[PDB]
Amino acid sequence: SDLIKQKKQLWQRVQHDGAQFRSTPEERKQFKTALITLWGEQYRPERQQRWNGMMQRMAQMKWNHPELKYMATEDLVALQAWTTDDYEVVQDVLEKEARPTAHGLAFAKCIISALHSLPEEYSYQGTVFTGEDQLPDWVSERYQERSITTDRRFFAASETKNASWQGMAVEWESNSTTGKRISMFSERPNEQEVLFPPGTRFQVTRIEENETHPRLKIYQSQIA
Repeated sequence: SDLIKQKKQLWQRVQHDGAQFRSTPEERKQFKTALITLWGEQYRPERQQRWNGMMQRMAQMKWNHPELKYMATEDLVALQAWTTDDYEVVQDVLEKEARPTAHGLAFAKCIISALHSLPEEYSYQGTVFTGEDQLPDWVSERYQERSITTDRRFFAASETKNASWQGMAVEWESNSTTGKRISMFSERPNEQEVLFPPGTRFQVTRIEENETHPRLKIYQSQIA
C-alpha cells in the first residue's frame, strides 16, 4: 500500500535523524489512536482506559523525576506499551521483509522518540542479555562475525539473567554503551529491560554454535 512507502520513509528518517529522532504532535495523536484501536472496535473502551491510565502514570513519573520533564508523556507511554503484548506489532515493523501496518509504524515513531529523548543517565553501560527463538538463517542474514550489524529491529535485552530469563535457541551478549534502561517505565520493572532502537549498530565479534540450547550465542558490542 502506501504503508510500504511510509516504512522506507521512516527507515530513512531513523538513519538520517539518528539520536535527534523526535515524534511530532500528530505522530503522538496517531500513536494514541493506533494503541486504542489495536485490538479492534470492541476493545476501544477498555484500551482507552488503559491509555488514560498510562498517561496519568507517566505524567506523575515526570513530576517525581524532573530529568524527564521535557519527554513527551505519550513517548513515555510508548515505552510502557512496549513492555505489554503490543510489542509484537512493532518490533519487526522496519525489517526489510516485514509487512508494515499503520499501527506498527505509529508505535515505532514514539518508541524511537522516547529512547533518544531519555537523558543519558538512563543508559546502561555493560553486557545485556537477550534470548529469542530464531532460525539459523535468520541469524546468518543479520549477524556475521567481525562484521557490523545495523539492527532494524527494536532489540530488547536485560541487565540481568533474572527470574524473567528462560533459555532460548538464540542468545546475545551485547555490550551496551547507550542502550536505555526502561524498567522504571515497564509494567514488570524487575525484568530490568534494556531497549535498543532500530538503527543501532553492533560490532559482532564472535558467534558460538551448540547443538544444545543456545544453538547460537552472539557476542556483539554497540558502537557509535
